[PDB]
Amino acid sequence: AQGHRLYVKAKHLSFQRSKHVIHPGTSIVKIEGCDSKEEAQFYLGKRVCYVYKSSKAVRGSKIRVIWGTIARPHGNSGAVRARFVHNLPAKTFGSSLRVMLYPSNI
Amino acid sequence: LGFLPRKRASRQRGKVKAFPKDDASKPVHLTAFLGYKAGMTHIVRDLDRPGSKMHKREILEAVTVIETPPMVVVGVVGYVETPRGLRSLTTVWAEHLSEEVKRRFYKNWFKSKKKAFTKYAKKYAESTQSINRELERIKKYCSVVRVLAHTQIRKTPLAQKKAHLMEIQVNGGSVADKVEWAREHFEKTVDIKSTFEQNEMIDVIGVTRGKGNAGYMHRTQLNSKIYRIGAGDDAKNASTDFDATEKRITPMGGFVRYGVVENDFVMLNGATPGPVKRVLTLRKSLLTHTSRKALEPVSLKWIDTASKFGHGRFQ
Amino acid sequence: EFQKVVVIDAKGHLLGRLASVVAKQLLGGQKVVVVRCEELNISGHFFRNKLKYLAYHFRAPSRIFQKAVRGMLPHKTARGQAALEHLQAVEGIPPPFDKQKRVVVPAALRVLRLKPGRKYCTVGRLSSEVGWKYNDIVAKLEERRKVKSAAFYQAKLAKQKKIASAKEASPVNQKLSQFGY
RNA sequence: CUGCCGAAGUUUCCGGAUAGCAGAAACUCAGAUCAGUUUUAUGUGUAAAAUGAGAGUUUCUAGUGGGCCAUUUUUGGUAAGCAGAACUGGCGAUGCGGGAUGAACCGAACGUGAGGUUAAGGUGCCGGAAUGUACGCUCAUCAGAAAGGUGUUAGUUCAU
RNA sequence: UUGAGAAGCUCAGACGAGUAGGCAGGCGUGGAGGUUUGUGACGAAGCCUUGGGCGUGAGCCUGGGUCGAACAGCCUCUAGUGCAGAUCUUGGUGGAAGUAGC
RNA sequence: GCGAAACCACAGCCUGGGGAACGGGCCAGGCAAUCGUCGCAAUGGUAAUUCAACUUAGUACGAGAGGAACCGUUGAUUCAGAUCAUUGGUAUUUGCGGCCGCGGAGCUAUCAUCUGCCGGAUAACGGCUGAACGCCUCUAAGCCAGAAUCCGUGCCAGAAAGCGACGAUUAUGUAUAAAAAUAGAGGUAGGCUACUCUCCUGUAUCGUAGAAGAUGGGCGAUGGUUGAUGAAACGGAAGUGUUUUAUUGACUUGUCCAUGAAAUUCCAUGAAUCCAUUGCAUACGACUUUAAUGUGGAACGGGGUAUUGAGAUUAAGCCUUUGUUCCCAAGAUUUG
Repeated sequence: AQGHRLYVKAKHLSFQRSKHVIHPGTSIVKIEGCDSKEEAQFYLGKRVCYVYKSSKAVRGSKIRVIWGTIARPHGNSGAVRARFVHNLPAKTFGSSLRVMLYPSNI
Repeated sequence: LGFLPRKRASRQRGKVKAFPKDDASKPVHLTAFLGYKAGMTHIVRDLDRPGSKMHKREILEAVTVIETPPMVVVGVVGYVETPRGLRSLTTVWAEHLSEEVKRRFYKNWFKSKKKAFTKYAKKYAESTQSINRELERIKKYCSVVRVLAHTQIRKTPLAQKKAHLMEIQVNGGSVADKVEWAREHFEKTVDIKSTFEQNEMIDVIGVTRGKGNAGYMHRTQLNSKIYRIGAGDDAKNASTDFDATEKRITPMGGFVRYGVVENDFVMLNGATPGPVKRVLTLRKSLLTHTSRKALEPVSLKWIDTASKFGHGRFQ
Repeated sequence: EFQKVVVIDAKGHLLGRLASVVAKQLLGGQKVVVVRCEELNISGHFFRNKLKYLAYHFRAPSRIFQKAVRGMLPHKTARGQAALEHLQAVEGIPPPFDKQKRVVVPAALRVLRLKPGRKYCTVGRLSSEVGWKYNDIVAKLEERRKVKSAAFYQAKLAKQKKIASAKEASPVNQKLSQFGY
């Protein structure tokens, strides 16, 4: 099934935190192919989303999506800080986040 | 701490935790045997040990007699060694299955429908290609070969109708040579006389007899040399050539808790774990010792067939 | 690039450095399988690591490598417990993974990390005298698999040579070579 | 129940009266006085420029009216440590970041929140952040985070 | 421009640890004079409830279920007025325990 | 069947450090829990142990005498494993003969008869060779020898939350395979000896073109892509997948055309158990065979057998039964 995938895969690492205090308002996302702070500038502003399924059939479907937005880079390894409409659950650490290409600035 | 904790043996029939190392150059031959201990009797044998204090003298010592009827090879088991241990690749049984083995395979011999391995026997008769492919794979891939045989429980005077079947590893020759030997010996009776020459020291494994409310613990005695391996058919099995006097090895009035032994029996000096009418496993020692006692031949002079029950006085 | 299943060859790799990259990857929700863990290398000569084990009880380097990671992950945390099962350490290359690509970690390679003339120890050699008693059979499988793999490589190489000759013979190739393809 | 102010934790004489701190009132002034201030200069004190702040009284009334630690200062010590007085702060009435954890250490002193950036400390993993760059040194067969050494590393100096 | 509860409305700036202690504004209970031409068998008071709200908070208003005869908001008056402790008083009830055991 | 009181913040794995106890809470830690049948071993306990003498040799040494390493023997042990054959007793055959005189079976034993570990790694220790120190130099390279130690090895148990064989059976391209040096490898080619070429990564390679990929018209391959089944070999390890295909079904954007696909007219998408039997067991389960129509078993009748001293009890944990009958082609339960 070659095709689709107008987005770029990304992994949700953890929250913005000190050694012991965690602020779950913003989360660290490591986008594939992003390995420097200067490179992450391209992904600043994109719309990231978390896609998961559930048993309940809502509106005839089975998919619930929590949208978000990339805000700033995080370190020198291409990580980014993304704020979502609903803060991500703490169980989704090490999952997949889909960074679609809009709002495009290119 | 060597025997601690003291717990009852989990298996009624002794299982050898180890087998002697196999040699490719040596011919393919068995390494273990199963027998039922009938009892212990006192016999007089000349001690032909050079350098001993009683050299060329006759000594009265205890001899343990265990019935060793020929064992029919039910099937073969192919175990392939793996980094995690010895893995049993597959096992192949003969088309014809003994009733005692089938009775042993089921906890309810009378209530069972005797359907055990019925499809496998039917499949083997219908098509032997799978068996040949399985045998070829074992001979080409498996590294350890074990032959499954059942003892002659019906022949022995035992109330149990279930054969004490066990698997014995095959030592000697190549995998294909062992497979060919197993195929030739498949569904064939193998006697202990061919396996053991009664002129070497072996090890006996058996479960001890409990003593009420200490006992019922599996043991493996070593440095045991067979004194005489006689045949039940031959009337001179219990009689030496020194003075003839053919007689049966059974004591007068019947053996204690054993009765009368009619099949092949092996008598060895010393005592073994377990009471009379107990299944014991005899296997060749993994480590070879060149001691004078283990190398000197054993020649019985007088065998006492007196009544073990009570106070017997006539042999 | 990351995959659902990743096979990492442990030959010529430092234990600690290999443990670090897999520890981060395991927390990243990725399944990692490690093969040939017996060929891992630790800086320091053989006697020092032998003394280290004597002070220290699992004899399998696959368990030892797992044990090193186990204390290198939040084992108490249920997330760390879940991530532990996603890591599969096995000695040699089993058939379920022999026919698959085996990538390596640059940050753990000895040639890229160890100064020339520095003594090092091999876990499989180290484990041989501490309880492991399967070196011969493990080795015996290694040559058997590599001989079959080498024959496979020769067939693949011959196929590659034939298609390469066919590719060059194709006039389409140099029609639009301006793209660098 | 919430809001504001909030010490003292001890001098001094002598159980106390004082004081001091905090208030509460009444006054007179910012063109007037001040300051755990700093200079200038006269002989460390004193007196007269900057830097700041409005400064001074009278009355009457709660609480305290211990210490611990640390810094220092000394004297002796005394096996040796140490002890003895002081000296000045901090905690004590004070949470948070860091120091694995830990009341005395490093930061910073607190309404509820959003963003931003930092201090101390950190960026292999647990652990948020470069398995950064440059340069060396460390081989330990207990590293690491008085001396000896057929112990090295760099060597220096002197002999040939 | 309507923004006179002048006890109002409006504008600006800084500030916010806290024991002993000092000051201030409030919330709540029983009853008392005034009041709401107040509520109540078409359901008072009470009670439970993962119903909805309000207040920083003490507290408050309301929906549903039970319930069945009284009750409340406001301004003042007044006091036997607010509990987690007191080896607290009284009543109730568990684990211990189907235990010690008989 | 009748039934307390005391006590009670709440709990209860430790390891350490945590400065003031800290362990009872804090941080690092470990810990933290279908029915079968036959086998494998992760893991631990651990085993043989402590000493000798004779032989050796009655000699190397030693004037000789006394007394050599090693060899086997004789052992003394200790411990463990057994068994009651041998030996003694004990002894519910408490059986016997006259309360005694004893006692079979079975048990028991430094009361008995007995059986009873393996090579390495090396320690101490001494080396050989070999640099620094053209040599030398247990050593810095290497090669060693050598311990009742250690590890192996063997025994014991078995992950109750290990494994194998085996019988019966109510998401978004989810894309990719050499080995091996790396301080030289690989390929390429010639006859291991002379060659050459590539590496210096994967941003590589394969695949990715159509109303999710339409309708047909072709052209062009006349190939390719695959689906469907028909199995052949390979693949023990965990082979369960790699090809080989045989034919058929389609598809083909390989080169092209003609229509077509939308106002959602800006993002949100049957065996076995219990059971009976069973003593081979025995804190209690467990264990143990038998038992569901036949050597069926279980009982007696006994016999045999010894006991006691010929007789009686006569297998009870002495033997056996062409003897007898009883019961039953079970009673339920568990379980897909």
